[PDB]
Amino acid sequence: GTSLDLLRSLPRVSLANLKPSPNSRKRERRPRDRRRGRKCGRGHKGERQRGTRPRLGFEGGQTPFYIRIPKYGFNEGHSFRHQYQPLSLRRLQYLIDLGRVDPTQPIDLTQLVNGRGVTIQPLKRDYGVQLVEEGADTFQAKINIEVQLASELAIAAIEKNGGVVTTAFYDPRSLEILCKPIPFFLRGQPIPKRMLPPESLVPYYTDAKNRGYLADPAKFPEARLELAMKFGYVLPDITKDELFRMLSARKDPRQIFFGLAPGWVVNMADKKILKPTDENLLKYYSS
Amino acid sequence: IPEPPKHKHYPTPSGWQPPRDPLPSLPYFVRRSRMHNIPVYKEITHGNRQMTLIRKVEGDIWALQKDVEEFLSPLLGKTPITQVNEVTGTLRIKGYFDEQLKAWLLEKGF
Amino acid sequence: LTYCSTRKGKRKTVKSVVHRFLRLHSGLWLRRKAGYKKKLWKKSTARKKRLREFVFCSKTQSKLLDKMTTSFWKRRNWYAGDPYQMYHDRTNLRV
Amino acid sequence: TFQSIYSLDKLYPESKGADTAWKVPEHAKYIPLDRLSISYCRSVNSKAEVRFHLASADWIEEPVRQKIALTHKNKINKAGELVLTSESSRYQFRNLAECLQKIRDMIAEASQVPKEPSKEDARLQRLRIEKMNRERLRQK
Amino acid sequence: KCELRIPVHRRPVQAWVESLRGFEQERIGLAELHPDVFATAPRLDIVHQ
RNA sequence: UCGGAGACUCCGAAUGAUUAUAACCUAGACUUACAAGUCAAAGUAAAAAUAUCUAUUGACCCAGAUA
RNA sequence: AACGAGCUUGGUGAUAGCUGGUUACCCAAAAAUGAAUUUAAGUUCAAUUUUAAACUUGCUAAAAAAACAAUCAAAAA
Ligand SMILES: [Mg+2]
Ligand SMILES: [Mg+2]
Ligand SMILES: [Mg+2]
Ligand SMILES: [Mg+2]
Ligand SMILES: [Mg+2]
Ligand SMILES: [Mg+2]
Ligand SMILES: [Mg+2]
Ligand SMILES: [Mg+2]
Repeated sequence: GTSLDLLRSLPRVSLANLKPSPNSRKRERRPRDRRRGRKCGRGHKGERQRGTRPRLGFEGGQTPFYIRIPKYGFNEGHSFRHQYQPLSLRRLQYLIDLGRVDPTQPIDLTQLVNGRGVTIQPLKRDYGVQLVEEGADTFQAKINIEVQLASELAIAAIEKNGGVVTTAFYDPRSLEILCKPIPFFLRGQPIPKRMLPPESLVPYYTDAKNRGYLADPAKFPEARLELAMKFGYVLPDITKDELFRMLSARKDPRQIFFGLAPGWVVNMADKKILKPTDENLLKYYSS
Repeated sequence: IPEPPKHKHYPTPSGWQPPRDPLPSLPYFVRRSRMHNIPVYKEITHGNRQMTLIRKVEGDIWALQKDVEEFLSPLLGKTPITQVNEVTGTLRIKGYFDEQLKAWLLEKGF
Repeated sequence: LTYCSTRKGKRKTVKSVVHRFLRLHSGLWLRRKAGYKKKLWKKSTARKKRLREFVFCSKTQSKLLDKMTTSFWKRRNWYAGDPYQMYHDRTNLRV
Repeated sequence: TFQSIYSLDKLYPESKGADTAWKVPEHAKYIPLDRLSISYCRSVNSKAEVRFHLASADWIEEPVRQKIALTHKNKINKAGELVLTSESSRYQFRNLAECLQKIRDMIAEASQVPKEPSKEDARLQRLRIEKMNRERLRQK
Repeated sequence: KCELRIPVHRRPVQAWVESLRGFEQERIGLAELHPDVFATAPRLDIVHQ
């Protein structure tokens, strides 16, 4: 270009000609001149000038401000609280629009992370992704999304457009493998079973209205219809829809990945899957 | 980053619209980000200096400044204060005009 | 304050703060009123009402606590059902 | 299709059908959305409005339609179509839910007889005094 | 010619293919170099960095 | 240490009596290094609105108590 | 060869709110009042000061009228 044309005329670029970007660096002030020498910015003789003033929060000897306020349990149990990285429907639709999520295939935490739709940190107590009601109106997509937590209104958007929404619990060990599958296969260890939710979460994931994976299949129809009446839409017939098998697809409660059973081993180098023939191990894994 | 899939009807429900075809004939071209979005960002410094910056500008940046100055002057009632970073190829505008500029750039087809 | 710890070489959080104050992601700090559990039999009803409340911190106090706590205590926490969900952001503030 | 001990088939043997969950209930109970006309207007947030003609509201029982009209005649438009709107959220779904529910309440309150009105509030008490004062005033 | 897809608006740069085999074999072919590699904006701070 | 009076000289206090018993919640303010201490509409709730003067202080930690 | 408790090495670069010192030029702006503190040879906060940024009224003056030469302050300039 025109700017590129100027470079042609100018002398050859070399190691001598190198220059830092304007104002990128600062002058480092040293103590050798009158303004910055002598007392060297430390004032007169005293404790702060000897370099030995007290610690932070020390207010001269009176009871400090931070120690004189009652202890309260704002942050108690913080390290064991459950975190769900929320997902809104604007982000979901936006991701589907740009081809970073495949709506035709079933959706799960692995395919959200693969398309960089969501960022998950298992080490920071993340237990999955919670769907959020923001963006329901703009949502006009039919997709089978699995998310650990769901909401009433978020369910309506998925169902109204003719989609399947399910909620499943992944324990801390299961979640790490789900977000990051490949390395687990590199470790060489067999795939583990997925533990059931602890007592606190048992009511939620067994509840029909929450679309829990362990919930009774028979009660789903009624729960969907009641929600359909509430939000003023007519239930679509998924069975008639051509992709009924895909939408209806649901992984086993003890499965981390749809198509892989617990106890198998994946050999990427040889492009093979190894399954144990031992009866004892099969008993344990089948459980 | 997958190339966005072709859609029958634009804009998509989210709001995304691909670059217009044929390309604009203006001297300056504003390229899209690797995520296929218009490179217009709200920025802030010191906690109260609100600015909006166009980043992937190409060609004669000066023409873009003149066009933006005319576009934003009637709304504010004054010529906006702007900086042109020729080396970085960016245009900086005081205040937040992300929504207005995004649509304005969309019409031109950049 | 431990500015550089021997084993790791990092700054150390003061746990006297973690057990008294709550930080909202915007930068505000919450605290209780000293004495809200003390000698309630001689305090007036209006006096007791004030004590039960949660109070904010000043710019100086907020600046101090930010020096005595590490970045881990300044992150975003996505707790489901959090009763402080709405208070982590500032809205309609021009300043 | 790997099936664990906790597979939904074993847990709920009766409902082993693959399409049992994904089938649509028979129903036949209910607000006919097709009969109603729903228009969403953004007043920078949504506002829902439902306008269904009472005369053409065959789904509503005819005797109750008479009672609902007069009781809430103010909400009835000049054309005779009940007009009800709500604006309390940014999501048209939740705003629409309010519109539909008010119809159900109106039908339920009309169908049911509130035998006990019990006492009145200060506002009604003042109105009653005003009416009584007027009646005595019109001696002629 | 470029194996990858050049942006439509950009025009590929070109170079004179040469052969070291002969003293006078200065030019034997033509090449098309991807603009986003061989025509990026001139910035000497990155070279400095 | 606190407060009353005088313009430093005097008086009191770590409050008692009277109390047919005095809720919750919440705009705006006083005072003030911080901490503490003051007044209060609206809304709501008991009942058929303010306890009565004179004035009255003690943080955090940590131990006690109860359903 | 200076014992109110030997000397040598090590801990040890003991610690010192105390005394002393702290190395080129140039331009510019620039103050010992209130509170608490085993506090008054110290430190922390307020107030002041300063570098940057945001946007809009600020200083002197300020009639009448209040509360009584001040506390307050409206058009103006
Ligand atoms: Mg240095
Ligand atoms: Mg002391
Ligand atoms: Mg995260
Ligand atoms: Mg205070
Ligand atoms: Mg009131
Ligand atoms: Mg002074
Ligand atoms: Mg002392
Ligand atoms: Mg001292």
